[PDB]
Amino acid sequence: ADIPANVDGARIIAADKEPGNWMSTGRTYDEQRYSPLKQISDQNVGQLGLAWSYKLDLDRGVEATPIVVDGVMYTTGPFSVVYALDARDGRLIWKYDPQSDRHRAGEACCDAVNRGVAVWKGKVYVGVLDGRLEAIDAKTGQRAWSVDTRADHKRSYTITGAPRVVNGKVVIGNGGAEFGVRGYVTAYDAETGKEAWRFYTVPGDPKLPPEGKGMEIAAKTWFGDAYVEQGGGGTAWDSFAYDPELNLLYIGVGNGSLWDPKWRSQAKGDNLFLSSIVAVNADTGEYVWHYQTTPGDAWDYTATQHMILAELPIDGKPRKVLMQAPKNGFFYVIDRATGELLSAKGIVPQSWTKGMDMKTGRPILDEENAAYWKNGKRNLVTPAFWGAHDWQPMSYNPDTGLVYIPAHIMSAYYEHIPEAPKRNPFKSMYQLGLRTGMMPEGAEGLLEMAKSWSGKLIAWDPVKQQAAWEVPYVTIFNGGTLSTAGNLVFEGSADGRVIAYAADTGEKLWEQPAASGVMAAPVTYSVDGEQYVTFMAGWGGAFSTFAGALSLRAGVQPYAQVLTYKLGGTAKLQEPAPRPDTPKPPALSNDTASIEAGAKLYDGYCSQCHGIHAVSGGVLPDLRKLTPEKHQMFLGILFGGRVPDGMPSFADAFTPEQVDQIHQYLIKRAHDLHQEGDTWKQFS
Ligand code: HEC
Ligand SMILES: O=C(O)c1cc(C(=O)O)c2c(n1)C(=O)C(=O)c1cc(C(=O)O)[nH]c1-2
Ligand SMILES: [Ca+2]
Repeated sequence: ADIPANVDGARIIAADKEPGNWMSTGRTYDEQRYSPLKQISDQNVGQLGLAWSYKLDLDRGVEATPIVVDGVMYTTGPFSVVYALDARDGRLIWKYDPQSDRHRAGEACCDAVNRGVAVWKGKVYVGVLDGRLEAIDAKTGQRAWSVDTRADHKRSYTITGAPRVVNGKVVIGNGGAEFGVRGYVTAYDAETGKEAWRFYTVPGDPKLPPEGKGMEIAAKTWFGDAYVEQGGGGTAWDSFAYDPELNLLYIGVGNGSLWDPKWRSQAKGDNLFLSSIVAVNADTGEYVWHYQTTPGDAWDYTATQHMILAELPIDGKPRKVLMQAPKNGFFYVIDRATGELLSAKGIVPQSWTKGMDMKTGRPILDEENAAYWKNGKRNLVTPAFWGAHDWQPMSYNPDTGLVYIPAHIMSAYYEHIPEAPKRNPFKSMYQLGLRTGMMPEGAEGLLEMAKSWSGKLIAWDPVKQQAAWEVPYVTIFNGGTLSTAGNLVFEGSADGRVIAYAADTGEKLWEQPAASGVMAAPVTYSVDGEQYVTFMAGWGGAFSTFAGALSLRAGVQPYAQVLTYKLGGTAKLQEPAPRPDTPKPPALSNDTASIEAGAKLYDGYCSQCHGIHAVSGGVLPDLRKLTPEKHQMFLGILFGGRVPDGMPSFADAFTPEQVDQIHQYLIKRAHDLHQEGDTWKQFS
């Protein structure tokens, strides 16, 4: 047998000769996520059945796109643990736990997720939460090399996305724009992990001369130097695409840090390359072209979203394009060689813009509704921080010419803080520089707000700039898609199931429960001529952690496991045990001032993980259902006693009295829970 995971440039480029394999996160460099396999089709997909499953170690967000090469599957679970499984029956071959430094677990904004690995010449590459990029021997399961990609240990840098390997170089970015960091993309040698090059996405100290054409161009679009301490943002924490013929690596750049443009860049400048699509030479990393989807990004509008390279008929002529549906709500068709904007259309309502100006390729700002930094109001904006589309991958099907997008219809308030926020030294707290996500505390209000949020699979036609068909979901954060030559599109839903639709009409043809929400993109491969289809299930991520209450509309519990199906499968689906009863809360406090003080601390230090207003999404602990014993050791826990479980220490940020204030607030919220509880039952 050949070396396991023996993938190289030519093998990926020639992926169609091996449709039974999935050797790059998006199967191919164009990341179309379209499988030529058709044993399973719109004619028999109804016979599909679970073949095997594997239980992952932690029940938190599962966002991994499995990689399959010659009988072996390489996937991941929470905290970047890498698994190698026999693709035929799910037998565990080896398990590599990089042991992501839990002391830095709170540096992750959106749950301890990982979107998968990459392979190359017998090695598996994984981006570890704590910021390390590591190579793993495909055969032994032992570490080959490891490098700390963090350019500054004082900044909250993390890695959640899947790396891509180009010309023997492992490409990876990082996350952290919610805490305040300067974004960048690094390329390391696949063999030694020796840094090949590094492309920063936003300028640094404006005093120093710009380094590289990219920065000479970007530096002009920023004013003042307050963004240097803030970080600037522009992290490339997710998607990447690559065109061999043009030798261009396509980088998806994220949002600005801080979010507020007035505090970040004197409310002036486009702030390149924030919320932009950037192309650079795969071998040198030098700038070639770019397209900014959201100039002066002020609403957390990243452009790290999935980019698909394809060829389409535009104006009667074949055009090699790049397609993307970033957070701002536009679907872009761009010439992947020159950066020319070929077309742009909203796939969802957008309150921030009055539409695109095709003469310049720049969107017109709707100040009255979105310029919260200039107007005086708290604007309800849509899309909001989770966009019209987030990380969940989309896919392209050449037999229909449609792009299947897991879209969102959500909104939130964006309010400007009058005084210039001052950077905080604590590394585990959001630092957005503005007020957002405000919502009712009462259950009635939350439910009402949740009804304004919804999701939907959009089968978009990039040429017509129109939706061919659409399928609605009760909430957001539904799974990524997968297209196949069998007139099928697969997708997992937030509400708990795995589905198969007819690619051309959207008719639901197959469906099974998944035991938990399915956010990861589905994958398909073959072994001994038999086609398999696998989903990575596990509710979690940013949605169900931060907006705990709203996400309850999904009615699913966390339960991370690999689920793979095949024609005839009869294996049984394992399900999570019932949620335990909630112990009764301790006596409520008469110190409202203390309660109030605690509420403000909680909002700034605990919401991203335990839920806004203490209402958890059920993935991470709900602080209103603490047992009497946990209440007894509340100080010890807050001060590091639970670090091994990802519960950061707050010993460096709070005084004991402050900890007690939060405690009193949580106990008060626990009593509110009691008053309600039925109102909560009607979320699902
Ligand atoms: C994400 C980085 C977190 C932030 C921010 C806060 N907490 Fe947390 N907390 C987190 C995890 C992953 C866990 C436990 C996971 C497991 O399975 O063990 C916890 C746990 C707690 C607990 C104990 C709950 C229980 O055992 O029932 C408490 C009391 C707690 N956390 C409090 C707390 C407070 C007050 C926070 C804001 C200052 C806070 N947490 C933030 C993850 C994260
Ligand atoms: O600003 C950043 O650096 C950054 C990083 C990440 C991450 O690494 O997961 C997310 C986001 N932003 C983000 O804006 C977002 O909506 C998001 C959702 C998720 C998820 O896993 O569901 N991650 C992230
Ligand atoms: Ca962000």
